[PDB]
Amino acid sequence: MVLSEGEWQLVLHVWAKVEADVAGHGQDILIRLFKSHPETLEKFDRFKHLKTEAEMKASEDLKKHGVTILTALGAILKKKGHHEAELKPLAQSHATKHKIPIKYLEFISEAIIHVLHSRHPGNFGADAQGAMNKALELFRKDIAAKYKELGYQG
Ligand code: HEM
Repeated sequence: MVLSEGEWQLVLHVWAKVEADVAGHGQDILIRLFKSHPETLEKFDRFKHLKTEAEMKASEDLKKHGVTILTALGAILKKKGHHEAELKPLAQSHATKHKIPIKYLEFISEAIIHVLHSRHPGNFGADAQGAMNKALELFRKDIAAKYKELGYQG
């Protein structure tokens, strides 16, 4: 797939708002993912034990990881499709060490779109949400193609 420059602009225009508070967005997004799809929390051996949303909000580790994830995602979006080098080490650790199924990457994509919609309504209208969805589908499609080359699948 290929986004047009106008679609990338819509993605980078709402992303520049997220980057005013990376840690807060990371927290929101992971908590939304863990509430919606609690099975995903099991992949994290460091947080796995958190029982409630208050415990999650209070976990410094969870917040740090959210920052990790969003910074890596932001660097991929900024490439505007030319992200091959960034995806390699990412597809290798998620397919071989962590073992994150594409299904989960869809679940977090949904969590990202939910939070942007809540926090940025004026910059996340329908066309911008479509473009963000297209940029995350692109990301999942390229990662899934690397997963296959690396031997991971199902
Ligand atoms: C937008 C999607 C994602 C991005 C860009 C991303 C990025 C990262 C980054 C950069 C790291 C640290 C470097 C490395 O281990 O590769 C990481 C580690 C990790 N990621 Fe992902 N990730 C994403 C989605 C997920 C999802 C959906 C899950 C789980 C349901 C997950 C589980 C983890 C785990 C278990 C680790 C290691 C945590 C720890 O340090 O122990 N990732 N991810």
